[PDB]
Amino acid sequence: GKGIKKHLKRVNAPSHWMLNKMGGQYAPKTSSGPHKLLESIPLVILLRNRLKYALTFDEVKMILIQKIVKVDNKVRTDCTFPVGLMDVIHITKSNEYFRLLYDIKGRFVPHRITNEESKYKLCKVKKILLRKGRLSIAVTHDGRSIPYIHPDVKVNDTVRLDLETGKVLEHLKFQVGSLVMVTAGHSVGRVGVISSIDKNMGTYDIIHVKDSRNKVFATRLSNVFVIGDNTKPYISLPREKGIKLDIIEERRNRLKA
Amino acid sequence: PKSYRNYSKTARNPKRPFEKERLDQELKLIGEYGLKNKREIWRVQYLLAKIRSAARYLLTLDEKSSKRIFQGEALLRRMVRQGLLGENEEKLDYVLGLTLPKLLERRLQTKVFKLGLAKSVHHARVLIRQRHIRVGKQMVDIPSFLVRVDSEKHIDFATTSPFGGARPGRVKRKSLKKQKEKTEA
Amino acid sequence: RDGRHKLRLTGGKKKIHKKKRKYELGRPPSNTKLGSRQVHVVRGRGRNYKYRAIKLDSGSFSWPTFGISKNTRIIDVVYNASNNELVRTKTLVKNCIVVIDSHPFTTWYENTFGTTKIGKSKNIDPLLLEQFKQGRVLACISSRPGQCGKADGYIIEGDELLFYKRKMDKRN
RNA sequence: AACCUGGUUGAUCUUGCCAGUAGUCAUAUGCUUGUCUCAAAGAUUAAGCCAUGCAAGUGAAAGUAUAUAUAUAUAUAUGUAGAAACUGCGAACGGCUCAUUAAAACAGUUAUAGUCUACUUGACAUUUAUAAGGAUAACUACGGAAAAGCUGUAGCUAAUACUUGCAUUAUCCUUUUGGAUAAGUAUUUGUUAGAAGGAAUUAUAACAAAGAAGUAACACGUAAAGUGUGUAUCAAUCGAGUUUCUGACCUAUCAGCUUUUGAUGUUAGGGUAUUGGCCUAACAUGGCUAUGACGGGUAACGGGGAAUUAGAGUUCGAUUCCGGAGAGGGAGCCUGAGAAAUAGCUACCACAUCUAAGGAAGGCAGCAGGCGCGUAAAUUACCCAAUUCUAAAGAAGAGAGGUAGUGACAAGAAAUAACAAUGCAAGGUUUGUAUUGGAAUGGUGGGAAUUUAAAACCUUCCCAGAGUAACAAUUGGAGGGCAAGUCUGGUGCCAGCAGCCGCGGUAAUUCCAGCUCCAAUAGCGUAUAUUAAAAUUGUUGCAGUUAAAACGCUCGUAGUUGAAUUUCAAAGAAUCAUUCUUUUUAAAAUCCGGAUUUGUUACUUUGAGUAAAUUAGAGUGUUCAAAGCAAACAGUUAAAGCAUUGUGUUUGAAUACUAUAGCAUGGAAUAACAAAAUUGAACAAGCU
RNA sequence: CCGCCCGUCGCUCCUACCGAUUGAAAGAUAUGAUGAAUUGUUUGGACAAGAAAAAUUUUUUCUGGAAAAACCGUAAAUCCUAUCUUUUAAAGGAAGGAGAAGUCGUAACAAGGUUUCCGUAGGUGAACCUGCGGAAGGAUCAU
Ligand SMILES: [Mg+2]
Ligand SMILES: [Mg+2]
Ligand SMILES: [Mg+2]
Ligand SMILES: [Mg+2]
Ligand SMILES: [Mg+2]
Ligand SMILES: [Mg+2]
Ligand SMILES: [Mg+2]
Ligand SMILES: [Mg+2]
Ligand SMILES: [Mg+2]
Ligand SMILES: [Mg+2]
Ligand SMILES: [Mg+2]
Ligand SMILES: [Mg+2]
Ligand SMILES: [Mg+2]
Ligand SMILES: [Mg+2]
Ligand SMILES: [Mg+2]
Ligand SMILES: [Mg+2]
Ligand SMILES: [Mg+2]
Ligand SMILES: [Mg+2]
Ligand SMILES: [Mg+2]
Ligand SMILES: [Mg+2]
Ligand SMILES: [Mg+2]
Ligand SMILES: [Mg+2]
Ligand SMILES: [Mg+2]
Ligand SMILES: [Mg+2]
Ligand SMILES: [Mg+2]
Ligand SMILES: [Mg+2]
Ligand SMILES: [Mg+2]
Ligand SMILES: [Mg+2]
Ligand SMILES: [Mg+2]
Ligand SMILES: [Mg+2]
Ligand SMILES: [Mg+2]
Ligand SMILES: [Mg+2]
Ligand SMILES: [Mg+2]
Ligand SMILES: [Mg+2]
Ligand SMILES: [Mg+2]
Ligand SMILES: [Mg+2]
Ligand SMILES: [Mg+2]
Ligand SMILES: [Mg+2]
Repeated sequence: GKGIKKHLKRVNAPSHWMLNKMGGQYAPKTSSGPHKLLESIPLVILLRNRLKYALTFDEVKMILIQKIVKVDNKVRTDCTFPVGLMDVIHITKSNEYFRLLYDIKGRFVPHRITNEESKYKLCKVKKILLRKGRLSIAVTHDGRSIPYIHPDVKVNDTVRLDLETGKVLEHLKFQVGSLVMVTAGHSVGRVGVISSIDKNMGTYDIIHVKDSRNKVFATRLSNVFVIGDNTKPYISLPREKGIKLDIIEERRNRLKA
Repeated sequence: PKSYRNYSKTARNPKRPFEKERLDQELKLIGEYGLKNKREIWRVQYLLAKIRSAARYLLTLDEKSSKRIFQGEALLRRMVRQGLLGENEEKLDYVLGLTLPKLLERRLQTKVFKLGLAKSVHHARVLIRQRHIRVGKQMVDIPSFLVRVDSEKHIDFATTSPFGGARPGRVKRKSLKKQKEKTEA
Repeated sequence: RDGRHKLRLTGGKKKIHKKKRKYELGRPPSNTKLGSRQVHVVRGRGRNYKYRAIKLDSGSFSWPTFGISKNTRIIDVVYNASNNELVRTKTLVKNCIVVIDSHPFTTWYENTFGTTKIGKSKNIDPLLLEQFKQGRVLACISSRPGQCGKADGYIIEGDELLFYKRKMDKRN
């Protein structure tokens, strides 16, 4: 007939799933949801390939059936629910809290995290709609609509967003020296300060992001996620702290162990 | 669908199949290091050749080009591990200077022959195939096996051999014993 | 039917290699007329219903000067910059000039101030006034009745009105 | 491994082909084959035809059960199952094939300010009620038809089927209380007003008119008051449609095409989900083309890629992924969020099955399987265990998928002995090779351990278990090319061989044999194609007096190519004459005497952004290796760590390749082009 | 040089061409005719639910609605041409290549016994001959 595609082939699966070529013909195909399949990750993968709590899809399903895994604090029983960049996972029985982050490679790690910090999540606004009764609503990368957002919030900036209640805490403008994480090409794990934004007329607004080794790298503004003010990040970053080393340096590090 | 389990040719053929000198050389190599075909030689050439090619490529790049330093260094390290170079000759110009003897030396059978164990190369090979020999815990019954210098010292008769302490345990010796017993009784 | 099957600008035959994909839908024209109201529903793409008016009369007509609107029977079609056939057949489309039963506007005016929210000061044209005197006034249609299912329109004014009169002009 | 040998001659040097030579994820076929791993396989011919079986269903709190069964608690109460059917969701995915199709599709690159978008997520609503209206299935009874996934009648009865249909918020006065005015979500029209985006007829707000659909007459019993089902708009998402730019093979023995039949445009409409000659009407006379239009051919689906290459390249790409298309051939619809669906329907054509001859159903380019075609291709196997999908979503299904079977397609590893005595041999005492004879071991046979959904293999152990180690290696050669016989017989310009040159006319180193040798060896030949060899298509990189080849000559359009010229230079510090760095030498605008911008494009440099699989490549003893994407570490079971008795720990699955176009970007050279005098612009004053 | 060899003429084999035959065949478009099915609209109105009257029947109005029909519009298919492409037959004709020690000459290679060769025209069993103007690839680098 011809409509949408329900299946995903295991080689056509996006690399940072890190699936096998063997070990299956297909991949899980993230449900539609709050994240873009190419930059998400289904819950199945998390449960089975990352934490390794499950050996199989079946086990994951079973786990889900006990209403014990929460993603952003409300439960999910959909095995192929997409988790995505910043989202806190609360596996209830272990009393583990994860937050998904990026590695210095493209790969999702589940970070491990405290009760206290778990209660919020960072969310970058994308669009800021006006709706009926001249009320503004931000729309986050979490595919979530924040209504009655504080007026000073502008199109690219992140927002520290509470989970227990839908309301926001604080917001961090997209400034010239704002601690930033990346979430797309090459420099994906990378975490920097920002030197400069280009602001091209018709095109993508390219930005340059100085690291803490002072290695500058550029990136589209699209795929940059504000994470702090110049001093401190508002989230716990992984062990590497977004310092994508050179290849040689990495090898040296590996050797020294 | 097709499987994704990709596979690769390990050995290229000659080109000129009845060149005399080359043939003679091959034969000599076979003689010295107890090899079954020209195929083995070809395989080893291929192995060598890839490395050589890599080295050549690296040399085309300048020093302190990232690629050259990283990949080249890695190659060098690998060579060292393999027992191709060691202390004196670890500079990437040297990995070109490898020949076939250097590689054949590190075959398991050759190593076995060297380190006592068997009277010959052929003998060593048969020993290896006949499930004796071990290279650090693990038994190994392929003579090709390129021993790395890390696991050169840890080569001897396996735990479970007749002449590594685990009963005569043969069709032969056991049978003989049985016969003797019968004779006695 | 919205698709290819057409020469290539260089005038080369596009050799067709594709049936007709339903999303290239060219469902046929509702020649919507005068009469008592009668409208069908055609089911466009994602259950997006659209209202094929096939007979009409009582469209919403606006009076732009004063920026108001009223529902009136429309009594005749008199011009169609597409083609005269349509006007002959009395078919309503999105730029048909038609005649409104124009008592309502007059009534409204009377109610508000005088006799033939309020930024009044403009106070009417001569031609328009004359038209009103006979009861019946020229007015564009502005909805696409065939899609929307309403003959919504507006009263034709000043320069445009004059032009349309000229077009109409009788003469021989 | 950036490679060449034989063949024109009496000999020679060339040109030049032929021949050899190697490879092919490249088919066939011949002979041969003991292990193991891995695994392509009715593409090529006929997108030819198909018997039978199967390939999409779905119910584990949660629409509908007096079919029905059943267990508790006191004839009722709860309950627990539940065939059937209605409803819902799915069946638009997947799978197959490659016929079409050559600026089409596809790839990258935009665009959607020109749209649609079910499920999923998050926001979140507007003009009788202690609960409404019928009418329908299964079912009961009566039927019909040879037959069909045929249905007739009558009678019931549900539903989350179908259909009705019940305060508060914002604007103004008073001290949180009491009044006044309003009060429709999309959508559409007219009138205006205008936190983003480069840009708005955008969001939005108001006014005047219409206006759908909706806002629970639903179902569980849950959580620490919750959920399921449904629902208006918005956003997200899974996408889709269109769309920009750039990019393709052969053919000029295809040069003019397109336009009544929309060709090119403008206007108005119709239509669409939206843009659009997409369609209609009216009006222009355009549009494409030697930078190849338009035809023709393709034994053409495109791409990721494959083979082969030193480097260029050449060929291939039906075929693991992405995209397109198609379900015998066209065409047409219904349903639905999504189909112009084909295990949906209508029709015709072409095939074809049953029929009691009235009718009826049917579509393997799903999986097997069969006939046909053919040089050319496997089982009517077992299972949902893994991977996934669908469902009322652990619990069911799935020929999707996996597992075996056949399998010398390929690919990897690897047996067919080894060793020691004398005997014999040769060498300057040691290697080599005929008798013996104890060790070794797979194979093969049978048990287990394991493996597995269940088996089978793998590995593992234990019994069996080699001397002609009959557990028997072949294939093709021995004139040259080309490694190896002027060994023995047979044939006698016959038979034959011989890719090529040649051999054979009774000494054949070439036939037919035997023996011996050589190569590659569980493989080795033959054929056709292809790459390299081919600098024999030549960009790198050919040749043109005489070898093939300078147009008879000149002019000439496109094409290609185009003199020099415009800021040259200078000084200081480090290093082993050179390298890398700092500073200034004019003019204009900008900033509080100091400090900082200055043609366009090519080109180049950095980026950005790209699927993986393949490729290169890092790591990793799959026993090695082909692989794979895993792993390593500590322990007869605990220390050590770190956590406030409990908890293994370290990690890895890099990186580069992703055009020739597009995006941003540093640029001094080299190129273009633009700026520039029968006159061109720069200031200061004055006048408007 | 008793070398080499050229062409016709016979004979056998194979290849492709021309070929009357409106040759044939399949396929492809293009036109036209008829035109199944069918979206849409229009007409219809078997009937199923209302309203009007009498004691279940009568007459009239409003709703939804099947068949059937008409008109555009998609448009299969069939037939007729036309054109093109592709294989394919054919008496005869006329080439080519191969073969066989066949016929006739001697064209060319030597000053090849008329130097050769070019273009052109005519001739002739056949090689060829001749005319005109060229060339040396001449048998002359020379008065
Ligand atoms: Mg289709
Ligand atoms: Mg053993
Ligand atoms: Mg050849
Ligand atoms: Mg075995
Ligand atoms: Mg076929
Ligand atoms: Mg196939
Ligand atoms: Mg359930
Ligand atoms: Mg049921
Ligand atoms: Mg599909
Ligand atoms: Mg309903
Ligand atoms: Mg027209
Ligand atoms: Mg084709
Ligand atoms: Mg392909
Ligand atoms: Mg084909
Ligand atoms: Mg078929
Ligand atoms: Mg169809
Ligand atoms: Mg089928
Ligand atoms: Mg059919
Ligand atoms: Mg089949
Ligand atoms: Mg085969
Ligand atoms: Mg399963
Ligand atoms: Mg299958
Ligand atoms: Mg030789
Ligand atoms: Mg041969
Ligand atoms: Mg002889
Ligand atoms: Mg012989
Ligand atoms: Mg070639
Ligand atoms: Mg070459
Ligand atoms: Mg040449
Ligand atoms: Mg010549
Ligand atoms: Mg000339
Ligand atoms: Mg010119
Ligand atoms: Mg120049
Ligand atoms: Mg003379
Ligand atoms: Mg003569
Ligand atoms: Mg003569
Ligand atoms: Mg004469
Ligand atoms: Mg004469």
